[PDB]
Amino acid sequence: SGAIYVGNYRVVNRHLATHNDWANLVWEDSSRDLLVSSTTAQGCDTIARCDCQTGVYYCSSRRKHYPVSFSKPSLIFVEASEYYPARYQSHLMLAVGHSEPGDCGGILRCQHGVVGIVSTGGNGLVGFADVRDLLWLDE
Ligand SMILES: COc1ccc(Cl)cc1CC(=O)N1CCC[C@H](C(N)=O)C1
Ligand SMILES: [Zn+2]
Repeated sequence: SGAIYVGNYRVVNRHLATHNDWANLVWEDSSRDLLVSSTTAQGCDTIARCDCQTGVYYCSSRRKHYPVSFSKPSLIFVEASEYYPARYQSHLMLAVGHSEPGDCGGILRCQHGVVGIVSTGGNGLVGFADVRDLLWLDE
């Protein structure tokens, strides 16, 4: 579990969304695993606008923060599950590090702010869904 709160928006994993997230829907995308909904209060998370390839992420299964090197956003094959069948997920970044299914929602950060959230993992690797291209979140 985990979400990003910026201004009047809430950013969550599409497969972990609630009934209140769908009733106050702004934008959704299956191939990215993302969902955005509206909120009454004003959030204070700073979203980064950069080309960084190193940062720090939170891992709830270990209760630790870990520094990692990661790849550029691209299409990567994701195996079948109970939420989505076998497909290619777009805007995905990979890193070497520990990960478990309950860790989806953990925030990735750099010196400029928020980069993305935990989405995929396994075999000793970890995947992050990028949010730096969505300029409408700041306006
Ligand atoms: C961080 O999640 C994991 C970590 C380790 C392992 Cl063995 C497995 C997982 C779970 C995982 O990758 N998915 C199941 C939920 C939907 C995800 C998606 N974005 O399509 C894919
Ligand atoms: Zn940066």
